Amino acid sequence: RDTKVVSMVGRVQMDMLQVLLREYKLRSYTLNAVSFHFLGEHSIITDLQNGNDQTRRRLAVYCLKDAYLPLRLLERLMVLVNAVEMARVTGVPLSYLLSRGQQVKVVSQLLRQAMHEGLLMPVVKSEGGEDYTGATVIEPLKGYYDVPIATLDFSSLYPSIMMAHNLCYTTLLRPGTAQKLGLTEDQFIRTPTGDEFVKTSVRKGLLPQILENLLS
Amino acid sequence: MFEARLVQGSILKKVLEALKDLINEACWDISSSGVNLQSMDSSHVSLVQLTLRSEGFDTYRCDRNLAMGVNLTSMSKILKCAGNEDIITLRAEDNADTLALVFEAPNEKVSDYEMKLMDLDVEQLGIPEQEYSCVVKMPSGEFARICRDLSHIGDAVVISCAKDGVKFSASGELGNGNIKLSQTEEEAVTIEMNEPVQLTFALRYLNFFTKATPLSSTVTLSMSADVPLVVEYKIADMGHLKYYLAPKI
Amino acid sequence: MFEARLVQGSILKKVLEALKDLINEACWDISSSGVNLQSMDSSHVSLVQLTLRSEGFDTYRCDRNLAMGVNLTSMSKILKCAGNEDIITLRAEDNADTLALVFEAPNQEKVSDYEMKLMDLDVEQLGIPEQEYSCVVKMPSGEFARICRDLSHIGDAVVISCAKDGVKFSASGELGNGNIKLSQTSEEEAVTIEMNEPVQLTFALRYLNFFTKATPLSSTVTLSMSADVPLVVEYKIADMGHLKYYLAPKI
Amino acid sequence: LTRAASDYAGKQAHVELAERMRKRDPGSAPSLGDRVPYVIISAAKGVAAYMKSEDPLFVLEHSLPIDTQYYLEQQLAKPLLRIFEPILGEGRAEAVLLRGDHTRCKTVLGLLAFAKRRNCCIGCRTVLSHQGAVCEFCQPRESELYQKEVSHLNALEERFSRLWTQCQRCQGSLHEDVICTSRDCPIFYMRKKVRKDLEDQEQLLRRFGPPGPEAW
Amino acid sequence: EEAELELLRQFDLAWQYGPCTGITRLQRWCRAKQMGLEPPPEVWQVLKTHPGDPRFQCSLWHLYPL
DNA sequence: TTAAGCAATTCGTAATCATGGTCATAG
DNA sequence: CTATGACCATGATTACGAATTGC
Ligand SMILES: Cc1cn([C@H]2C[C@H](O)[C@@H](COP(=O)(O)OP(=O)(O)OP(=O)(O)O)O2)c(=O)[nH]c1=O
Ligand code: SF4
Ligand SMILES: [Zn+2]
Repeated sequence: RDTKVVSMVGRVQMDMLQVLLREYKLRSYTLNAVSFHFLGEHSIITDLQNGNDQTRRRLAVYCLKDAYLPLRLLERLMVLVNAVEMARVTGVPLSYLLSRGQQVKVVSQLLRQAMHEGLLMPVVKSEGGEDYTGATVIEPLKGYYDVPIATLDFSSLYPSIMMAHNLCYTTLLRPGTAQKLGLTEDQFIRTPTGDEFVKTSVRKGLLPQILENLLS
Repeated sequence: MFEARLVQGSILKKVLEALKDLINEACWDISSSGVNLQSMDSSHVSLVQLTLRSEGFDTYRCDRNLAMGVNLTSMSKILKCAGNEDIITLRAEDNADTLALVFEAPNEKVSDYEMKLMDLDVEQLGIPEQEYSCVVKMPSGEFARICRDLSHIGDAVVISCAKDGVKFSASGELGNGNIKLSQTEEEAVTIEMNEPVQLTFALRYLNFFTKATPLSSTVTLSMSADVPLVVEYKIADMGHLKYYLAPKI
Repeated sequence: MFEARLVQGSILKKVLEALKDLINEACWDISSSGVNLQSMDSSHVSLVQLTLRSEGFDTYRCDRNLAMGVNLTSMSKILKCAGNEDIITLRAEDNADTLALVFEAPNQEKVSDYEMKLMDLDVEQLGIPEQEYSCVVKMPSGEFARICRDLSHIGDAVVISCAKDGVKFSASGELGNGNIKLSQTSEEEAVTIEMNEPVQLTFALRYLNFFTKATPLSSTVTLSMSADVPLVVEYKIADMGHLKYYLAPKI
Repeated sequence: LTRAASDYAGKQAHVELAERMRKRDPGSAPSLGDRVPYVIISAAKGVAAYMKSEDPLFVLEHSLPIDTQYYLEQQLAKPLLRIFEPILGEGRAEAVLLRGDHTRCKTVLGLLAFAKRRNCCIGCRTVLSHQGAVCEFCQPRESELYQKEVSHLNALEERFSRLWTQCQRCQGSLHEDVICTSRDCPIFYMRKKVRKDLEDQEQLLRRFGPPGPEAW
Repeated sequence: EEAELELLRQFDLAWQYGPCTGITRLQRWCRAKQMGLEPPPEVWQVLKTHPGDPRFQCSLWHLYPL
């Protein structure tokens, strides 16, 4: 998306169109369409203005109803309360949640967790690696069923994988630095792709703690 | 009940090969005055009007005004299972949607087919009668060759009717050319003129219109100011066949 | 100002019907000797020499040694719009780069007047050698086309053996070997194999199918060959002049 | 309408509608990132469904027909053949394509201006000279043919009134005109076609005489 | 002209003569005269010195699919 | 200087192959 | 005038590339 910006120092801007276009996936993004979806509702105007003063009064009542609808949408959809809570949980300012993506927030939380043990971040940049293999899907038994099927699933799958096997930048073991120490049992583990990762009796990672705060 | 009998099935086969390319569906208005039809083409450009008068059928019988819905492709496939000398009778009920055709050889062999009709929701249009001011009566073979020969050059053609004769011109990327024709039985080109005419028409429609050439020897072309050009054929003591096409602006 | 007439005008339809499948263009050399055309082929194997004398025409006005170029197949598509009894007339201005064709009718009632534009030409031009042709054969054109087409369904290239008693048209193919023998017959249907010394040569039968496109173009076809030289097939354009197709031989 | 080069790489329908401006307004047109709405009209260019697309307001004001065969075989048919097959066999494909077949045989629709207003019999559809509604063979059954179609006029009258007074309650006022051409409201252009249905069905019943005098 | 086209556009939006966007201009002029609200005798005197022109004898929005 | 990820079902659009139909030429 | 052959196109089917949604 390509937008213009206008400079105002001290004051904050919240166009509700950009908030809708970022959070919601709808069919039309007109004010009439979202006011029906959430609440329930040029050349004529030039002759309502070149006429009399009750026509201009009708034009003003129309304009005031237009200027009133986004306030009702802002307070009804719990926009601003969620923006304040997002800025308090992540630690980024209130203008960054309308301009940026999801990188500045995870950079911010990782730096705020990095000052408490004394580490510095490096700069690696590469163009470019390859893809890796994603997720499995099981082959169906296609059709129509009329005997009950029960669904069992895991909740918060990938953050709990990253939590409970002690995976982090700061505990990734390089292939050589295990050698020539031979202590495998309860000092490190091995993954199906092939890496070795140190047990939690030596280090605690930084991404487990950020994830645990977000999960709570 | 409807039942007709006609001795020259060749006339029926020529009229059904006039129309099987331009039209896919039609409605036959069976009356006590004959068998009459109007239709527009599939492209919504041109009009056909066909009249087979009641007398020329050599055994006619119609009780009540009918309206039959015919797929012209299946009928054109049926009427080529009949040789050029047979005698054709048509048999229809007034309660049914299925037509019977019986072909009688002039020697031991008789054939009979049944064809399912369809109900259609078409609207019937017509024409008003005015006096077209340029009246050409010309041989049909020359008109067929003139249209087919100008067709390879470009797609439009301008008709230019002047005093002694008419002149057809056509252009294209490989050049241009005209053909004259002058006032001088059926190999003549009779030309009546009150006001001169010059107009432009596209060639694909004209090469559709010249598909019914074995129906007669001569063809009649009628023109006037800003009206659809009329192409007219006559069928001997049976009726006529007219195509209608609008000029380009 | 070039302005020429031809009453028995079907010959022009007949030559350009046998011209357009070979080559895409032609170098029309209009001299006071008449209408001429030397032109190579497109595959660098063959050549066409058309000569049309003035005494084979009816009515003539040539004021310029015109040297123009014709795209052949569009001209043939225009020539497909006139009958064979119809009179062919050509008109040309030495400043206006177009051809004005006038098709008169024998009953004069249908008049045609077509115009084809010009395109520039810088065509190559080589001279034929004049020599002794060790075998010159006069043959019916229809029988010749029939024979080479009868050989076309065996193989692709033909071997010829030209000698005193008979002439030997042999070929191989995917079904095996075959050959037909001919002899002299003891005015149009008469044949003659005039021979000094017997030879054997290789030629392309597909170019014989290309050369027999001028089957209705003469009384008799002439086949002139010698050792390792272009075969010249001759169609004598009756009372007019002649068309000669050269085929450079094979190795 | 996404980034313009991927839509340069291959011809689409919405890109063709957007990049084709209007004569009325070369200053309001879709930009990058928004949604383009269109409908498909009927024509004879079967190689390209990107040559038959049009703006909904333009086909509203200019009244172009709709390609019912496009919508029948390309939009509807294949999702239905996904859903309805697994409960039955392939006689179910034939069952819905036969339920089409009993119902496919009912269709409704330069030179087009020169109509002679050819009248037609209401009973058996035979074009004939004169303005009377009934045919001479189908004259006895005329009370039943008047009975039939006045229950259609009666149901069009009931639909006019429910719609044109709903605009008065959505507008606010009962004493002034309605001006709302809201393209996202079903109310607009459903209130436009019933005027013409009623215009047509009222004139078909004046084929029959009047049920009495009016100048007494 | 060009001054007669603003008088009619001013007669068409005065609320004391009626809610008129479905009917003609002279019908609304005679409707107000019957009830005698106060039609002025100048919006009549331009609907008489003209023939059936669609830009005098029609309401302002007689286009416009409303 | 600035940007979470991948798996896809699915249908459309384009290209290729097959099949017939029409026209022209030859006997 | 009729039959056969060739060309040409047209239609249908299959395979690939692209908006949106499921994770
Ligand atoms: C929706 C989504 C899922 N995933 C991955 C991570 C998740 O661990 C895995 C499961 O998908 P989800 O079931 O959608 O999410 P979840 O299991 O983490 O949380 P919950 O059960 O409470 O709804 O899919 C992503 O990586 N990005 C995403 O946007
Ligand atoms: S057209 Fe629809 S949106 Fe507009 S006023 Fe009527 S009901 Fe409301
Ligand atoms: Zn009737």
